[PDB]
Amino acid sequence: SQGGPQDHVEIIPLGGMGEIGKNITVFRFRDEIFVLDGGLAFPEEGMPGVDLLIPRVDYLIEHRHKIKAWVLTHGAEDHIGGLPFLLPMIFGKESPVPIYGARLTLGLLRGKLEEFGLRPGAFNLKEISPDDRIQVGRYFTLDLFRMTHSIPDNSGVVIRTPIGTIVHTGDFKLDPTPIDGKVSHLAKVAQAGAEGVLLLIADATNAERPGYTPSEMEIAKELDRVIGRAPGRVFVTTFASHIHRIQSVIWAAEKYGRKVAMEGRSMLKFSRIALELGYLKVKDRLYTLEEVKDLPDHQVLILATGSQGQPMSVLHRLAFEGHAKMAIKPGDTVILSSSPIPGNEEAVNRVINRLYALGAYVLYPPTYKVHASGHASQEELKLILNLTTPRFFLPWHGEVRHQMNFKWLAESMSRPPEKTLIGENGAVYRLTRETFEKVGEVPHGVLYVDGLGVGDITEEILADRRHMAEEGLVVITALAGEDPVVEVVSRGFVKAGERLLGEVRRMALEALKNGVREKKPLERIRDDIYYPVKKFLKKATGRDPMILPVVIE
Amino acid sequence: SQGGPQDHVEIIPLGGMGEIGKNITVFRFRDEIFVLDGGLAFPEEGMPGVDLLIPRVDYLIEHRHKIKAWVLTHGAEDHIGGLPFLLPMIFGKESPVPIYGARLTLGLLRGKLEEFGLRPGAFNLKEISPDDRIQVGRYFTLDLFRMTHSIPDNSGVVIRTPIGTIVHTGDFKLDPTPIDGKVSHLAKVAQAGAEGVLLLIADATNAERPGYTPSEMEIAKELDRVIGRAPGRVFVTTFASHIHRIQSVIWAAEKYGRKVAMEGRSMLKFSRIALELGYLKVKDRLYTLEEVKDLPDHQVLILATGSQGQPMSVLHRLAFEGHAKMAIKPGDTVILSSSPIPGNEEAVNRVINRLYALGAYVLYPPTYKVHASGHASQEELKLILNLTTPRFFLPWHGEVRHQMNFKWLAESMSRPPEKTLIGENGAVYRLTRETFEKVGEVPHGVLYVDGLGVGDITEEILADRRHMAEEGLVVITALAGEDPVVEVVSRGFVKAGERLLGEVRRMALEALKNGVREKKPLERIRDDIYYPVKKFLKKATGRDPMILPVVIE
RNA sequence: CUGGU
RNA sequence: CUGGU
Ligand SMILES: [Zn+2]
Ligand SMILES: [Zn+2]
Repeated sequence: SQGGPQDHVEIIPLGGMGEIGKNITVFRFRDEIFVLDGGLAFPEEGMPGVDLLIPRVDYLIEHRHKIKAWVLTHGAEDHIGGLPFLLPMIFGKESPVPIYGARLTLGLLRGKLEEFGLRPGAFNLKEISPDDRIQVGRYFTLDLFRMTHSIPDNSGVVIRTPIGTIVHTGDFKLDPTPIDGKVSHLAKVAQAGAEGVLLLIADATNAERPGYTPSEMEIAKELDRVIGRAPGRVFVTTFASHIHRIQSVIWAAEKYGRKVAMEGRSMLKFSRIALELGYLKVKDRLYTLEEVKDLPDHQVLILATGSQGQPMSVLHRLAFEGHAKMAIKPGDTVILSSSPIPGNEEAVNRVINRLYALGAYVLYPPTYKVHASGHASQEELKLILNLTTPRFFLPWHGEVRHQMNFKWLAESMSRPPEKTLIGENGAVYRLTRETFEKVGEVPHGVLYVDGLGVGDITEEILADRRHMAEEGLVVITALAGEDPVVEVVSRGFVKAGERLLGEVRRMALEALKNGVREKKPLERIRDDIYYPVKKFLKKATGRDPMILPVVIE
Repeated sequence: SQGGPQDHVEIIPLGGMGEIGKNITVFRFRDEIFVLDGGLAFPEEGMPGVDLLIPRVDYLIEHRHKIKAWVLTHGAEDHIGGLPFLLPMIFGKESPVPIYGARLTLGLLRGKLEEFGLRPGAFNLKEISPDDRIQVGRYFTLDLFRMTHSIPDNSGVVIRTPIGTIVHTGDFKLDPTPIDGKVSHLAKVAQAGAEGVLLLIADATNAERPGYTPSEMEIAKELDRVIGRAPGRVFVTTFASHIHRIQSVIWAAEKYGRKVAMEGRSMLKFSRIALELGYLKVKDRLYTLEEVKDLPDHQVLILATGSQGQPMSVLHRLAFEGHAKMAIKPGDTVILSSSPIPGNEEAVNRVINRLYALGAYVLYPPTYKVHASGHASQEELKLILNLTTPRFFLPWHGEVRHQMNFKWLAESMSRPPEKTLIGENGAVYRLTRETFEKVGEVPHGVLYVDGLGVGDITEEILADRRHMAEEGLVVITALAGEDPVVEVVSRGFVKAGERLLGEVRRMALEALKNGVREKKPLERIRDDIYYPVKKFLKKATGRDPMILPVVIE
């Protein structure tokens, strides 16, 4: 370690900037690298078929030997979910590199790795306290600090480098009454700010939300209020990783003499591990859907998936498609212990409307305080800003709107930062004792994943999938022979253009006759058919349908 | 007119039930019919290409001679927009049937009819007061009453029939301080309730919202607050039909010495008519975008479209695509004087993020009280329920969720209705002095409209457009000749299935060879190729792509 | 409770 | 801040 003008820390976010999911940040000093989380993202913007989204680790594959350790802040999908895809890409089916995480974080990763044909023993999973102090290589001293969020065992991290202090808040809220009674530890954060914070990296999710984010204890009381009032069966949907919320529901069920049943693999995965490691206390046991069937209504509570109106989720199956023993009977109580994520609003709305139609009482925010964001609002963020007083600021875990507002929030403070930068995935930020700026970019992006594997859906597949939905398809079949025949057919094409299909046959027949006379190859006849039919349809319908000219000898 | 068991009123909603748009209700007694509004609906659920949605008037086409009059409550698109398509379908390019509406309502319809190749003189447009009393045939006495909403000249209607009173609230809110100072007239409503209300049909939009909906005067003050604070140019987007909101913006511009410019044809249409009929007061004049260009920033205010993040709107062009003289310059103020409609949330979010990135200050609710719903909340609805005390209730202008809540709201009242029914488009409700029930259904649905005309996009076009986006396309070309050749190509198909394309060629070649040997017609060879390739791909990829087997001799 | 280079 | 008959 040393200092001066040549010494600097390089921060490279490969995901989680200008967005909410697939968090992965790269920290570099000299010839050493440390990675902060290996996240996953979810779709629904205009992407069909795609199940998951994983960041492009091209920088990590290239520098695979400089990686000294992988540090994980929490066990939620947008922080660990990407790893059983990123790990074999960077190291292969085994690695001695240390993977640091808390009991629940590594407990969840063990299950994730094991289900993908891997062995947890093949990778170096090193358990640490959420408040642990760890050394990474020769240049990084990582001081982890407990922070209240949606999942237990969630941490922030004070990154001590040879040029200055970097405070990373992680995903947080300043919940005074958490469900497990394990409060946010601000000592290290307050000690770091007193030493002096060179750079603060903070959760920007709710930088536009005024006030304070409600406690999980407040939500637990309102869930106990609504469950106790319910007449028959109770159906509760939440995000799968929300162990604390799952606890609040079980507490209520147990308080009213109800037996908890679980449906939906995502939520069954998180709970199995959580219960095993003492993160979920259940006075009785989690019953099967088969066992609960015979029980009377007022003694039944089913915890399930589908809080975002997902097509194959349990709540969707209950509303639309159908389920084995789970049918929405008139009089049922359905609590959506979540909020619609921007883009999944209509999917939640459709399911809610379908549920209501079946005789069920559908409970949800803002009408009933059944959900709180796991992220800090303005008052909690201002507290952190004042506790740290950083020289430089880098808002994270939010979109451009959320980042700009945290920038303004930091500028309205007594001692604002010297400069604030809006973080982008793939950017390379150079950090010295007195400077903080973008210096370049590294290969970045996303990889589309489905049940058939990683990269089974590409950018092209999706790009032309848009073309087909937006404008339609025109398939022209041309026979490059002695007797030429052109047959043109369509699917999802406007009736105005459908009327013009007869002219398309004649349009291509002309181009086919010229292709044979000149004895042009089939690859040149295609382009003699494509382009004129493209300009004809745009000038007659305004549309740009996907024109597929098939040329056979 | 008469009474007893055989006398009854038939209510047939052709649109506006179980939804928010395309309002059209049919009222029948004996051999006479009266229509309440001729609405239009907007898409964005999973419908590409589609511009507008118009109800299926198959009942009105069949009974075109029983129609005594067409009554219009307001000039908003979801109440009048459908008419320059429904009118030629029911009557033809001319009709002597009376079309009743207020000055603004008919003023807007005149413009709408005229732009579609019609003449306003060809139809019988009869101007009435928003508080007028009108006779329709021999059985209907229609008592219109002014109600505060988003557009001026908006009415409710007390429908007096030979069997009882039907109170229709229309689209409303109980705004104490409207922008034009033309308050809601509750006298007729209170008089009807004292006589006794047989059926109430009421606006259910905000039946889940507690309290009272804020006044347009409250929004005007907050818009004046934000415009006065703005440093440079001001960009304001609202819904086009919101004349009162457009007035509140002009008032603020004029208060700070700014000149108003207008871009976006939808908003240019409503304002031209409104200004002409004295519904919009502008101290100076609405300037062109060309004239305002040279003016300094703090003296520029541009009123535009794109409050729902619409692809070809002015605000979208400013953010994404591009505009002639309108570029988002860093320092600009952008006020989204609206709310995201469920389903258009991500479109608004994308535009907001794109705007922020360009250096603009983006203002919107809930952070700034720049928008109020034009619909009554719980307190206003309870007031109406108590003012009317109906024997029977029919919630309207809302989805199943909104309808169920109004049903509960009406059941928590001191004197609840005898029965409440959840209104569905195409249903036929029989109403007698002591009964109210569903008796049958009539041909109903929607028609997809675009710039190329009505029905240019069908249900099939959209249905197979989904197939193409969801799973992809497999085009198999088979040559039913002496020398058979099978060429299989794909677009938007999964790489797992793309790998299996070679086997598809062999799969169809087998079926082609059997088709020739048996001398089967080309229409039977297609099905010999289609079905086996369909079952093969589902058992190897799980996907159901659109298989297009093209057979040529 | 929506648009139309 | 999301799923997996
Ligand atoms: Zn997170
Ligand atoms: Zn309306």
